[PDB]
Amino acid sequence: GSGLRQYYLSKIEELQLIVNDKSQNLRRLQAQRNELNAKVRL
Amino acid sequence: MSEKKQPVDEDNWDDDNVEDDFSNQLRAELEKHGYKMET
Amino acid sequence: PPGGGEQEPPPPPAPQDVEMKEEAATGGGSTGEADGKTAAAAAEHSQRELDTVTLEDIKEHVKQLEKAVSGKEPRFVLRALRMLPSTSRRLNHYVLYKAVQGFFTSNNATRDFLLPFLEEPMDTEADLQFRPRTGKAASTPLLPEVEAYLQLLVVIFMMNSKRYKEAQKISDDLMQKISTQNRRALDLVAAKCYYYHARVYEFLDKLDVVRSFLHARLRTATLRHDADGQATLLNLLLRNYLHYSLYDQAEKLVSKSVFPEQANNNEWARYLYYTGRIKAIQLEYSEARRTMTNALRKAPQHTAVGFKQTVHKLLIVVELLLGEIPDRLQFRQPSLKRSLMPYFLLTQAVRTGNLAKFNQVLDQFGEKFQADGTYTLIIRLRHNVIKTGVRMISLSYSRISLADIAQKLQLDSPEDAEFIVAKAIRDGVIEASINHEKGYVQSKEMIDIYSTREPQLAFHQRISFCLDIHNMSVKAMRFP
Amino acid sequence: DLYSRYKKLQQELEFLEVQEEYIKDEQKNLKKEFLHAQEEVKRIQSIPLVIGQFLEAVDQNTAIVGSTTGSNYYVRILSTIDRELLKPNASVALHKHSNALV
Amino acid sequence: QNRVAEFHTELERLPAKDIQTNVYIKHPVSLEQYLMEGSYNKVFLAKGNIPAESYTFFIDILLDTIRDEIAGCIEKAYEKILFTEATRILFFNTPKKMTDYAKKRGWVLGPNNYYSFASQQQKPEDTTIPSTELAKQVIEYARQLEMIV
Amino acid sequence: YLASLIRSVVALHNLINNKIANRDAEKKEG
Amino acid sequence: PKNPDLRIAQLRFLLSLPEHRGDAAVRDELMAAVRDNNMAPYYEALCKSLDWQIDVDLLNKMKKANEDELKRLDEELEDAEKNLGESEIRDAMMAKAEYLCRIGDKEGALTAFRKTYDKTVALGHRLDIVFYLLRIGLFYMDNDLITRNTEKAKSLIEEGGDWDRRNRLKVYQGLYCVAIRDFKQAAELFLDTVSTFTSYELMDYKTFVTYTVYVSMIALERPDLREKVIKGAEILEVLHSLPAVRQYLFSLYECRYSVFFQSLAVVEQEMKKDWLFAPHYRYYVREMRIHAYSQLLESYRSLTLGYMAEAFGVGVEFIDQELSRFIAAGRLHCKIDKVNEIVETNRPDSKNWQYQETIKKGDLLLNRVQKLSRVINM
Amino acid sequence: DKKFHGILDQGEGVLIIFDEPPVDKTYEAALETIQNMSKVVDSLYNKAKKLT
Repeated sequence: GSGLRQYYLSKIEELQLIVNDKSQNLRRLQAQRNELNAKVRL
Repeated sequence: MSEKKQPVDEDNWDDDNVEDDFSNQLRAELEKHGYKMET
Repeated sequence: PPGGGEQEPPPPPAPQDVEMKEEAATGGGSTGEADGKTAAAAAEHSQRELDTVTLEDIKEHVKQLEKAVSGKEPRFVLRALRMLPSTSRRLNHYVLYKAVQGFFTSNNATRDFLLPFLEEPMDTEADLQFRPRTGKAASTPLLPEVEAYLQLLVVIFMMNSKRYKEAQKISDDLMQKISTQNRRALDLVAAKCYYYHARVYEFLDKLDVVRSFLHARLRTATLRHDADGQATLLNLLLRNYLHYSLYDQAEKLVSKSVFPEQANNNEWARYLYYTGRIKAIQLEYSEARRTMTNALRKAPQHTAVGFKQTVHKLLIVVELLLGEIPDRLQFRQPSLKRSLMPYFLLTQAVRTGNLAKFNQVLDQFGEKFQADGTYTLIIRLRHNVIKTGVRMISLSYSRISLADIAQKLQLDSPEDAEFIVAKAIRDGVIEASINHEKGYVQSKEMIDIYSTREPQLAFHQRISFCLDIHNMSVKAMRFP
Repeated sequence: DLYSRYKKLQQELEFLEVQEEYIKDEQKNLKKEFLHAQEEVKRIQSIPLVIGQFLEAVDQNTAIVGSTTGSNYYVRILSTIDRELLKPNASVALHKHSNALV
Repeated sequence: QNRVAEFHTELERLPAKDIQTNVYIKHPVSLEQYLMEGSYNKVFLAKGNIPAESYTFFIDILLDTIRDEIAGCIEKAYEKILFTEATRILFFNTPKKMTDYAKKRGWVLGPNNYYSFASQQQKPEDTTIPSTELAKQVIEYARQLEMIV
Repeated sequence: YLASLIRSVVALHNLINNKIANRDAEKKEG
Repeated sequence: PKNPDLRIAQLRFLLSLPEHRGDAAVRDELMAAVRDNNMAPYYEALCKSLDWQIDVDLLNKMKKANEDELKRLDEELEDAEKNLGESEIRDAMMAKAEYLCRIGDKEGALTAFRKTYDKTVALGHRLDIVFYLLRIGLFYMDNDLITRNTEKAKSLIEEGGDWDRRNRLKVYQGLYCVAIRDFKQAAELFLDTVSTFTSYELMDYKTFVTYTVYVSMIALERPDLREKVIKGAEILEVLHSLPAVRQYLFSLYECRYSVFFQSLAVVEQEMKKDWLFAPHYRYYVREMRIHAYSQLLESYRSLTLGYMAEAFGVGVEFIDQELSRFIAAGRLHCKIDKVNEIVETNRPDSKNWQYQETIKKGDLLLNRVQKLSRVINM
Repeated sequence: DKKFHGILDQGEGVLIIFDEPPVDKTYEAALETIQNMSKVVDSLYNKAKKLT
């Protein structure tokens, strides 16, 4: 736990945080791209 | 915020002028010609 | 009896309704964004966090006897919340205990029962994952109690409640913290509890236990979590280090932890003032008078917060000592009218040559001056007395003589002329050259700020600034 | 799970980043494709259209025009026209077959 | 010893014990107030007041601490106060102090005075040195402005 | 410099514009 | 009546403040005391004056008799409601509030002036009522509440003239303007002295021209102020009447550097004996000195104060310390010299200045977007 | 009276003429744009104040 588990339990910390944020960013970019797709399609 | 550590509750340059930096504004200064009818 | 009797049907129900529902929505949306909203680092219940900043300080202080807020604590703390049925049951209790407040008598909780009220969150399959929910549930024990402003025999119970909450720090640092980002909320809670617990150690002796504990709670910052906890705990660290008369300040300068980043125009603004007086205590030399003006102009949006009067008072004190001679009537607030009179006389005798008038005012109002914590003003203000005069005439005459400039500033002797002609060069208070073949301090002037690359110097940073603004927009737009 | 948590988050990092570069690609390409889109609409005119007059617009991208053929019509408009060119019945062109404000 | 920042973090621990009492500090504190405006040799007009000892070890360091700065001030743009002004008014009743200013510094006293020099460069302003890096700044400008953010 | 100055503010408008519509449509959605 | 009602408020506003100088102020203030039936203002001067011949009994019967002459109809009239018609008749306070101000105090005047202001919905009555509120705003020198009804006139009352604000648009330079404001209503607001004299209280033909001549020379230095002060015809006649006004102007324009202090000293003698005490002068006397220092210092970069010892005045040391007062105060942009006795000058370049201002505005707006940046987005 | 581009020297008895550079136009037109940008930032200001 403290010596053996905590190194991986505390290291999945940022592995989870990064995917936590880049999904927000990713969907932002998705919304913009769909805007372009609708516009140039019309 | 949430401190309220105060007492109970221009006049800086223009009064910094008009009282001290200005001299003939609070008091008179025009007597020099009475000191000038001989110079 | 006929007068005071008819005047308490309306008072209770107001907090009974809005004081009821406010933190109900707070814990509601905040809980939904604790389970959901993996990016809950910026909750809109953080603006509700600010709404709680000014919320209980004016909304409710006592538990509102006549059964208005007294029953809130026994209701709001009885939160088991096992699963959807045992949580819709509590959803029923939100309205069910309302008959207890209205018809019946509430559970009296005069800052003695909240400690035993800390078992209701443990009853019926307690919830510990909601350390935000139970965290605000740890602020609420103070919220009527501390905000009542007692500091009378329940300071210690304050301390015990905050020991349970520090045990909630223990729960975050030890119990089921799978990158939940709650310290940055627990750092705001640590802020709130340690404002009035700061006062707690103002109503009592020193805080060295909170000094080491502050170096530990600050120690965990910068390693796993760092946002506003290092900022606020650093400021609490600085305030009473400054409040105590000791070395206390070069330890702050060597405290190379100065960059907890943007503090939302509230913490950072005062932060420049906490550091500002620090740089002031070492004979500030125009390097931190600019950050004094900066701090005063960053977050003035309040209305005489109480230390804002002290930044507004102490700000141009150092500038008077340095080069400037403006008064301080510009913001003649009603909040400033009584905090201006001693300082009002203070800055006059500096530029005026009546140093005896200056000593008259200093002996006159030194008590207020000593209450302001500016003892060392006189030890270096006689410095900028003659330096202020010599700056004035030095600005006036271009090819001025030093053999003439003295005799006008009540110097009275040629030897006394050149006691100010020994450091003005190294200081830069005036740009001229002194000579013995010609004892005339003639100045000079230059141009090519437009013909040397001054503007493109001044422009680059602000170009980056505007592109910063664009980046902020593009990053903070497409939420929907 | 816990070691596979730490491996699977890693796998969730780069495979997520390639999408980040990907939307950049798509957006930059779409900037070109849209400009190719505006030009290809230009074939509609080809000159011999008709000389009519704009009269009024009901709503977004649809208006009314009274042609010089004596009659009056209800028509749509192109998204390319700038909406500052309106007011006091401007001289306009229209399609022969379609009779649309081009 | 030119410890002013260290100085003013010392007189703030016993708020009123070193202002109106404790002459062993009152002489150092009024001393520093002399070190405020120009009262560095005026201190030496105020040397004869010590409460206990000679205070020689810091009336001497108060000699030197004014010596590096009188040496710097004379090294400044100036027109040579004679041997009598740089050697008699100050200190040093004609010791090898003339070796001090004549050796530690310039102002070579042969013909009845100290003697200056230019103490200035030739104004070497290229102004096209930034012609590369500034172009780099612009390239960054259109860089970030052109990047799909 | 001036161009960047106005460009920043123009970019700043859309922050208010979308931060209004997001939460105002959210609170009315719930 | 209320039209000559000006002078009482002015001489009472002039009397007690000059303590050493009140002998004539009482010599005619007695004429304003019992004569004209004057009742209201002096009783409030009971503790404001030191001596007062008995006017309690001699005058209280006089306010009581006429008060009985007005209150009997002003409160019960029922004059034209005996046969038929509308439910009222406009004869009560439009004809009986004027005494409610002249002898009725500001309270009985105000309540009837507003009551008729709302009674008659016509701008015709809203003319005389509101302007009585303004002239009484000068009467009891209550120059804060009557700052309200003026702009309140500007919103709806004012629409371009209409015999109601055009003929009296000179209700707006002397009636309600700077008593103590001293801001940009001096050079601009006090220029269009259009009428020979507008009637209610503003005396162009006698002394409003003294206002607009004491205030004309503040606007500009030489972008042709001489056309409206020198080429002006109606001002040419008034200057033809007053030599002190005429010489003081013709001094200024005609390089009369040595007599600037003479005529200037004259008009400052005028400011000595005035109603405007607190605004004795913020920028009059030696803002006309420095005003002579703009043109005097102009074009004379290699000027010597020895030439100042006779050309503009005398007292080389006084001019010395004066220029020390002005250059050191950010005014009178130039560099004056020690023993060389040289008055040097140097203004900025066409780019140093604008750089100096743009650096200001950029910092201001940048600070603004700082705050507004974090107002939103947490 | 702006009839002449010169300068007089009392200590010299000398008149000296120069040329008139009108190169203040860009800096002139720059500031008023700031004058608008202030009020438009006000327009966003009461916007965010009226609603976050």
